[PDB]
Amino acid sequence: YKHKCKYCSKVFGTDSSLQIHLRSHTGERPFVCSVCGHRFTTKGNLKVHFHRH
Amino acid sequence: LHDDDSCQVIPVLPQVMMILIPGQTLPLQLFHPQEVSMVRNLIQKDRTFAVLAYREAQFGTTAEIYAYREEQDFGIEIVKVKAIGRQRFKVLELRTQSDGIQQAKVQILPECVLPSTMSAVQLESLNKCQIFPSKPSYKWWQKYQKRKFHCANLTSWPRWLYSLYDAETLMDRIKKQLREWDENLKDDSLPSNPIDFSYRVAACLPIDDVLRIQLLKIGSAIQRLRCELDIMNKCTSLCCKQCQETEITTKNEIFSLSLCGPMAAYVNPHGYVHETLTVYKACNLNLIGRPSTEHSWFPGYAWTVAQCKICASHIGWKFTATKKDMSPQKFWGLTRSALLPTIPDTKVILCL
Amino acid sequence: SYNYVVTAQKPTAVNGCVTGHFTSAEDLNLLIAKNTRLEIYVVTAEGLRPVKEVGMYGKIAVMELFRPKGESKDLLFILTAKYNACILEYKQSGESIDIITRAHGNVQDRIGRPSETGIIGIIDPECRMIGLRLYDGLFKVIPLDRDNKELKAFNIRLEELHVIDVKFLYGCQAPTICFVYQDPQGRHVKTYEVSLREKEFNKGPWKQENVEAEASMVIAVPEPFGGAIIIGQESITYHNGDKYLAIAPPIIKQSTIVCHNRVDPNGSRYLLGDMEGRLFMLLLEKEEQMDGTVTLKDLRVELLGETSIAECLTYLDNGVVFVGSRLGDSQLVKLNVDSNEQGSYVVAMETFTNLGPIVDMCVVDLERQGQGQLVTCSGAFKEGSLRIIRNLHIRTVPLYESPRKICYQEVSQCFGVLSSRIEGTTALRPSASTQALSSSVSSSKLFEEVEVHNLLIIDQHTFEVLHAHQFLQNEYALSLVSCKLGKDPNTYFIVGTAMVYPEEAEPKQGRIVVFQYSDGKLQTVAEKEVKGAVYSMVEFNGKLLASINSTVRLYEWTTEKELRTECNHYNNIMALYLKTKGDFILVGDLMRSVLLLAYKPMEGNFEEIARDFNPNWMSAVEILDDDNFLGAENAFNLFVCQKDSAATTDEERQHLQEVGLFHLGEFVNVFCHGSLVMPTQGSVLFGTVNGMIGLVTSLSESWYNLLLDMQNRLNKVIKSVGKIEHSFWRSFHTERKTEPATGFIDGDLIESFLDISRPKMQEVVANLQYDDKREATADDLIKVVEELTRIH
Ligand SMILES: O=C1CC[C@H](N2Cc3c(OCc4ccc(CN5CCOCC5)cc4)cccc3C2=O)C(=O)N1
Ligand SMILES: [Zn+2]
Ligand SMILES: [Zn+2]
Ligand SMILES: [Zn+2]
Repeated sequence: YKHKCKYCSKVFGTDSSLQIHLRSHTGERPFVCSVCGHRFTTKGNLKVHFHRH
Repeated sequence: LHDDDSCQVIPVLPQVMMILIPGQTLPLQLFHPQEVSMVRNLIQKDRTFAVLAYREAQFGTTAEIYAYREEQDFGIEIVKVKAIGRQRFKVLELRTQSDGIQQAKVQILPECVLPSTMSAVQLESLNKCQIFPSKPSYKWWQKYQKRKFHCANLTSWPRWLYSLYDAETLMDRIKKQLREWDENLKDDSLPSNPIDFSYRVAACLPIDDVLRIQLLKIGSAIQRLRCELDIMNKCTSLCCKQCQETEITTKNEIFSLSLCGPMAAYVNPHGYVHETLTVYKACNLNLIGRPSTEHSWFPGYAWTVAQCKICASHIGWKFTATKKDMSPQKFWGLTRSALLPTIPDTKVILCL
Repeated sequence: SYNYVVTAQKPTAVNGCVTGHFTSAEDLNLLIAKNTRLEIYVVTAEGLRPVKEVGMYGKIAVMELFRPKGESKDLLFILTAKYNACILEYKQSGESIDIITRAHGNVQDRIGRPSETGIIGIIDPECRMIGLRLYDGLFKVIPLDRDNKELKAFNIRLEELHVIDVKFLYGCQAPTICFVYQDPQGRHVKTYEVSLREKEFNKGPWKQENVEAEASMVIAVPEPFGGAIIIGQESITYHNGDKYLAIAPPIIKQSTIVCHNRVDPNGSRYLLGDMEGRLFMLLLEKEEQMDGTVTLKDLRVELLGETSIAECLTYLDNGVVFVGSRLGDSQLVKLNVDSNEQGSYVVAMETFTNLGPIVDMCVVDLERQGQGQLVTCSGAFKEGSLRIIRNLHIRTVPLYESPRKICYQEVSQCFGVLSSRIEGTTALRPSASTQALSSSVSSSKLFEEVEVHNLLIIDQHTFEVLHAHQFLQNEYALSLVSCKLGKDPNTYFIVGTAMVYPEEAEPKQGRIVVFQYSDGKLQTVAEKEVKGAVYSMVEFNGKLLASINSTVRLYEWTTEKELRTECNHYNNIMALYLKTKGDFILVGDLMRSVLLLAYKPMEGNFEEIARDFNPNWMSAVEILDDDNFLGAENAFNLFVCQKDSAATTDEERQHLQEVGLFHLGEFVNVFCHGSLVMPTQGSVLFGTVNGMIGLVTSLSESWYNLLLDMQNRLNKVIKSVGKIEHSFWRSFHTERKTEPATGFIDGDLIESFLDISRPKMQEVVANLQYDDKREATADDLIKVVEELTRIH
């Protein structure tokens, strides 16, 4: 479904519910791999490591 | 329960990439409506869907749903479902339908039930002595081999050969090394049926995917036992599946922190299952980040992402202790999909 | 492939012996079961006189005589291993002797697990039912009323699923069965009453819990006393209601009693045979009371003497007993009132040669006349012997130990025989190894009952053991080969061994020893250590092929008289069977995995040509030609597979297609190319466990289609004992499968064409087609079967 958090890949029902959670990823490495817990600097870096699973 | 060699059209989950052993538990967590409604309709029917064996699949196993839970959190309906493998099969035709799901025309394979080797050579005057008093030792086995295989003097092979094909003797030899990986289980826990026993060890060994397929396609259960025992005796070193040659850990490091054996299936905060093998020492691993206790599969321990030193692929997590009164204060949790059983060099080949 | 199998020698082992009045009420008969055959003799004062021998389309599993009320003579019930039930009556009209079938059926249930203690078949003393124990937890009852001609039956659930032995009790009000069973608590004896009207089980008169740990036999005592005698390893006990007696004689502890027979119709005397040939007499000492009753006072066991390792015992008359043996020769023995000079009351009368079990054989041209002679390793333990079979004239060379492998070395005019003897350890008896003219023991340093293996050098003329070479301690000799190697002009004896230790399951070390017999001793011309068991060896064009566990390896003979590894080929199956033809190499394991390897002479390595994995217990294998391969598998079946003729894909060429399936009815232990004689191509002899020697020859497609037609036509004019059909008998059989036969022709049924009436010979040749395409006159087919009777 849509309304998916770009950092942890959790899907929410409404875009409203997306934003209220978006500021739990406070930090320099907010992108987390939903498979192993690897944290990354940018979204593209998380994508490359994700597609190596 | 389908008939042997019969045909069935069984639905398939398009996001289930896994080799399923009969009897092995398959944990699922579905978000999509087509996947969710398909689970519910199986419950009010046969609860049987197909888990294909790999994207070209040739064999596979049917899965029966034995658990179902519903969570309506964050406006998204979460459906978690546990299944158990049942019957092996060979795929005849794969046909994708309207939604993301697909149907599979499928032929059920039969579980080859073979009699004893001496079922044909035993003399009827000694048939009355074929039942032995049950096991109360290593001299009891020297009598079991002598008594059960006495009629080998009527064939061209000795008794010690028929033991290597004796189902009951091979399970005990596998039980020995399995207990070295777990200080619990005891003589029970593992099933007594050789067919059920072989499928449990198939799902218990830390073996890669192409080795799991070979155990599925092995016909007789006696052959499945010999090949399994061959893997434990020869493949003593576990290397990184990616770079093939980087040895992560060996066989003597395996132990059981969780009572459910040295390799239980755990779920991560996003539904991904991880058949995690717990070992004491590990090699050629880089720690990523600092320890964390969030969603730890072992209470009292903190996990840290561990990656291969050479190929930089994910191998598992290192678990350190958050308390002093806990032993071991450190251990490694290596996921299965990252390891590759390797025969250390001196050409050794797995034998059926 | 189109193949043709004919019996060259009928099974010789004895698996059953009952006495009674089958031919006439006055006559005393002895009925002997030889696997697929049934011999009927009339017991005379002189000895035994043959009356009629018939064959069956099944392996006789239970053979018992009985006489229901209102019947002239005794009737014969026979059940085959394929569950063909039949009641048979003897009938003679002057000289036409025929075994008529009074009733027949198939008692096989689709469900049920075949019991661990085998098929048991018992009959009520008053003949009102037939009790069968085929599956665990079930008991099939066949009412013995003369309206059950199809042998309809019903089952009764058995809460005791591990039954050891069961018998019908004598002198009981209702039909009572008495059996011994085992459960987690121990071994117990329990009795049930059968109601042929309620079709269920009623409470039995008595039961005794905690019987002997290894109680194995139930002997029903006749109505003078009733009850049952339970015999195990340590005890002989008598039970009846609340009457108990028990003895533990030290004279029956060295072995286990495995067979019994009643001597007097009152159950006062019993004969007991053990696993080693001993013969005991179980006497029930009775005490005569004053009110007309006779009580049972004590049980007494005395050792009578030694016979052949007895599978079945039966007392005849005038102290004459028939000892039916599977391992060795069956015999008629005479018992005396007084012991002889060595304390034995048993003296031999007649001996019937038993070729089984044939564990190895070889075709030899002894008299150079191109005739062909079969020399086999037969017997087990003290019954071991060599048998020289001719055209059949059988010579017997006893060895008093177990012979395993044989090979003939013509240059030495001698036979090389592998053997094992059962034993600081001392021999139990003088054996061929202990009585050799010269004796050597091996030295290497490279590496209760115990096995001692020896290579015996046996003269081709006198058959005296010239030399006995004792192998290493804990060494198990597996292979033996006689061949010339490389450039060496000497012919050698090659032996492949394995180091077996009760602690290690799989062998990790073995030897390949090169022997030479030049003067009167054996010289060890170098050896080679291998890291596994040398299961098989074959000469491969001046080189030595060998199996080491899962490894096939080609060895070369250097000028230093040593073995040097040339090339290896590692298999994923245990290289157990090894047969070669030219540069082709056939490999097989115990689980019917067939592997074809080709040695590439220009590359100096092996190549895998084809493969076929069908999990089943294989016992022997052999190469028919460069494409077709024959083997033996469970249960008592034969099979042929071939390299696929459709040479389209590389995939398809690596698959061996199954082309022949056949229920031989015998357990083949060895295949051997050769013939006993001076149309068809190929000649493969095979020896079996029951002592049967058979032929395997390949037919053209033109003949095969003809003999298959004559098969279905000769099966319509031949009466089968029990009304069993050849199609059912010859169909590939295992507990999981039932599939008709293919690619095989039963020569025995074809040869029965020369022995049928001419009015019936025309019945089968009518509407026949012979591709010489005209019709087949009755005389064209005696010509084809006359030529097919010449292969053996
Ligand atoms: O033993 C082990 C080894 C490591 C393994 N972990 C931890 C982990 C994460 O760990 C950080 C984290 C954990 C839990 C959360 C909670 N959320 C849930 C989703 O919605 C938002 C809130 C968030 C972040 C984050 C992503 C993946 C994994 C992963 O596979 C594991 O589970 N147990
Ligand atoms: Zn998020
Ligand atoms: Zn990751
Ligand atoms: Zn790596």
